[PDB]
Amino acid sequence: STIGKTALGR
Amino acid sequence: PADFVPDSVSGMFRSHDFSYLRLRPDHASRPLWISPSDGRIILESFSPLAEQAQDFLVTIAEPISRPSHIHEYKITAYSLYAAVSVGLETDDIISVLDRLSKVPVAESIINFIKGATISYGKVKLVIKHNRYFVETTQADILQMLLNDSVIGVHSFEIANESVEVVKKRCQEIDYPVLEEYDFRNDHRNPDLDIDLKPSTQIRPYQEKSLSKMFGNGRARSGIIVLPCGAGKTLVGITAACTIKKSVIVLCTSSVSVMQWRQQFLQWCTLQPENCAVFTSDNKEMFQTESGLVVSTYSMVANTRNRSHDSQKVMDFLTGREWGFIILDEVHVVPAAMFRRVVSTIAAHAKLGLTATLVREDDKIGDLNFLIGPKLYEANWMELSQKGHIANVQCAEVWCPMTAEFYQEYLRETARKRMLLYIMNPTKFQACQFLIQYHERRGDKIIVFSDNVYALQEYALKMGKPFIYGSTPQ
Amino acid sequence: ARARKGALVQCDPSIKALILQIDAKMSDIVLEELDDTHLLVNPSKVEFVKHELNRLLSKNIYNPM
Amino acid sequence: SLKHSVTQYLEEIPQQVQNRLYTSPATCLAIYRILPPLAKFFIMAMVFNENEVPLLDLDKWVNSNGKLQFQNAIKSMKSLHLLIPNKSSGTLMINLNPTFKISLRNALTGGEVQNSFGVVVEENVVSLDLLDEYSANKWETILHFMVGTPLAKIPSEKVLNLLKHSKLMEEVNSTGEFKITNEGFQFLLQEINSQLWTLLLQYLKMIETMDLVDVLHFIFMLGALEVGKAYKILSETQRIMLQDMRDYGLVFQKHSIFYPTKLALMLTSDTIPDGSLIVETNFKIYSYSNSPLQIAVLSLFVHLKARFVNMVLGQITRESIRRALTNGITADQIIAYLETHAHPQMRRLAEEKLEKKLELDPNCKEPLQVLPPTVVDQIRLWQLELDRVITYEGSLYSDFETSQEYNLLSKYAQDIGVLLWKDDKKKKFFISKEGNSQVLDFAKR
Ligand SMILES: Nc1ncnc2c1ncn2[C@@H]1O[C@H](COP(=O)(O)OP(=O)(O)O)[C@@H](O)[C@H]1O
Repeated sequence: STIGKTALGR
Repeated sequence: PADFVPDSVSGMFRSHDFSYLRLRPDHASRPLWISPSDGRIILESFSPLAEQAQDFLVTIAEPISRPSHIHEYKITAYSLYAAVSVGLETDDIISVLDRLSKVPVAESIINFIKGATISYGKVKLVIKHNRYFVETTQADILQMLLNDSVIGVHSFEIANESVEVVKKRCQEIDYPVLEEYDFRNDHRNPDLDIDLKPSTQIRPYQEKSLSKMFGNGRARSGIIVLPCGAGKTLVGITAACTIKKSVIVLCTSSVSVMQWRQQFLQWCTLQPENCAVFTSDNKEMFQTESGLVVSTYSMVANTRNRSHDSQKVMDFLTGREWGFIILDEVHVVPAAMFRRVVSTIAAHAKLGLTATLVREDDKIGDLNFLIGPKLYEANWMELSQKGHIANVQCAEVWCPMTAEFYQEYLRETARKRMLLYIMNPTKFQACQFLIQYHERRGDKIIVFSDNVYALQEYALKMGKPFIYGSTPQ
Repeated sequence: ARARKGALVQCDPSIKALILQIDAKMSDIVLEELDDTHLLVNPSKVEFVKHELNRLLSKNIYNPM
Repeated sequence: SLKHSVTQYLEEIPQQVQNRLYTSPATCLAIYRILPPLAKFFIMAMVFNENEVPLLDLDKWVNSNGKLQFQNAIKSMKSLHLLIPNKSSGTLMINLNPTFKISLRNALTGGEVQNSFGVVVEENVVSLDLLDEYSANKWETILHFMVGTPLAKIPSEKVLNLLKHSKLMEEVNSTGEFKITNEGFQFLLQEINSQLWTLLLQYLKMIETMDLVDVLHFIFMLGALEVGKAYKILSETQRIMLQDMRDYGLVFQKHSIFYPTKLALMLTSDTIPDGSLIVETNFKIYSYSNSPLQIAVLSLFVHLKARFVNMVLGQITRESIRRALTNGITADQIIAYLETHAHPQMRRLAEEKLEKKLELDPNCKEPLQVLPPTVVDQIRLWQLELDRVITYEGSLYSDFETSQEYNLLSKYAQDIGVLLWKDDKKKKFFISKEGNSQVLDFAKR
């Protein structure tokens, strides 16, 4: 469960 | 509810507390819980008699939610109307419910069941020489039906177009109509000699649905709901092959019609000469006495503009008295005018096949008097764990909109923000990364996009093809 | 050497843009803009902007029944 | 956590008070059981010999493997001043407290006890019909008032005052209502033994000027007593203390003789399931529980829709989850409640899921998740939604004459940990309101 990861993007 | 002290937490449950009743000594065995107010049924799927109750509950009560452990059904007027038709009475239902219910059935529930379970089986709609006759085996029914404002062994004619009105009036009135077709004793309609070849196989749930449909031995009319890809084409082919009568299939596409016909021939022994496809390209019909006509709702519901060949086809369809109609994706029949085809087209039996029996508007309930009640439904997770269908790891990706586009999102009107939040760069970047990763994983990927402009932009950006309405066959 | 009492609001560009729109309609909301993630706002309007922002965001969230 | 909490409170007490606390064998018998097994072994070895043994001899008993346990045992024993270390003749001799020694000797050998354990009236009552019902009802009333469900017979002002003055059950007169907190939910999550110990400890801390030693005499003697028998009535403070303890559902009075109840024995030591529930992927909860306490606590984070005699059915919604979070309840605590009250069906299906996971890839031992990960993700995401907006109180510093001064002030703020944001290009920074005064003083200096 990847909730605490930084949001995806460039 | 007499001399029952409420609990301190009874206030939190507004007329929903069900502690006023006591539990039977055999609760450890009885798996059923019944709601005396909302009609919801809680089924224990991990206790004895769970299998014995899983089908009876499906028959008498519609499913609300069926997660892994605890199943949730619901009893409604339409569900009881569907159940009362197939040799089921309040006495038997109550006997089984009491034998399987941890709690006794309340008088309110008994009254609700009794009110609706005793108003069926007094009218039959028959067809003779392209004429619709509302035949009733009893005469005393006339003194009320003929005296009612709407209506008007004895048989009287009725307008074909007025079927959609008379059926709804029958739903409103005590007696609803049932469409039973005794194909065994039906000799006027020419027979079609097609049978399922040995290569055919029927899955256990398909066999169960067919048993629920043909238990009494007389073919009824109604709707079948199976998950997409469950084998609805094979179900329809089996129904046609066992009925052995002239049949017309309505499908909402041309590629769908092509594969419909291809599977039809592959699965059964239908001779090519007896098969006809009615589409925009070719409109020829079988010259044999009996055959199948596979067309689309667009080709059956249009009344203003018709070609010369299509006009001859429509005249053929209207003149001949069909024996069976198969409606693929029936959720569109209650539309403004698609419902007109049910009344205009003449047929002794109507079957609908659809993976979903819901639609945005309230016309979904009109299906009851348009084509009949629902017959069978199948769970998804059950088949997934039994290996009949695949398992899916459904995921929702949250793509944060960048500030440059969000600032315009704030000011832009409703119509423009739709394209704005659909064409954000983060989605493009995520799509590219996922495409590369899954291509390295060797997966076959489909990318859906309703918006044609967005589809074209993505396709031109990624060098991959796009398909939409303008694409030729 | 000058001190100014106020409330520091730390957020992301999207929330900052929403706050900018709210301030543009009501200048008194944001006392000053510190950076693309920080805004100085009036202490009295904090309790009101929190509730009003919740109301505004309720539209983007689908709450059945 | 039971023994740890009791030991921590007993450790915080002064040595002068502990020496007087060890006077009665009843208190000693209760304190002795709380120590670690190695400490208990050493205490039993030392009690029966009237001599001094060097610490090295005690060290010899412990094997190399339990050398770590030896350190914890000796540290815990020395913290309570139970063992008095006397150094003479170049050896660190170890001796036991004389009062503790004499109390243990009297208790074990049936010596003079001064009726510390009380007497017997030989007039027994029906425990199941009266004691059990009385204590169950009273504990249910207090827990119901804690969870906030309406209840007719509200608890007495004594326990209500204790609740308010403690961190438990935060209350405000301006709001005019009482609400549960994070510690309240943790208290409700704790077992019956710890639930009683928490309230008793809060009472112990609350009481001022009733002797501290006397309160422990009464509590430990109550733990000593056995349910289902009479006990004639004691200290003057202990009389009013007994009346107060009657308000917690521990001791029953006719209206001359007091009777301990099941909770009295529960205080000393410990001792399908009710409370087990099923959570579906549709955010539905079906708890096979028949108890107003469980129903009320479930209502904190469940939007209840109906109930039956055998079970309670509800639906998880953003409103209920936000209510629970606003009360200060953590998603970790919620999932802990659900996990420890998971149904056997859910546990078996999760065990099969873990077995399938390990069979597919036994190299990695994945964690055992009883309930679907989607519910956990949704709850944590709602917590993140509540935490989306972040605000601080303070002041902004700008218009710095020199970059050196700007850097000096910002670096000082960072060193004292009151810096929240800075920008060198603009020569600006923000500091917390707490550190505003310190930063201003440093700027002046
Ligand atoms: N009993 C069955 N035996 C073999 N294949 C089956 C069976 N039931 C379904 N299928 C397969 O499932 C797929 C989908 O069938 P189709 O009739 O197109 O489903 P639907 O119309 O419900 O989407 C086809 O590949 C079909 O051969």
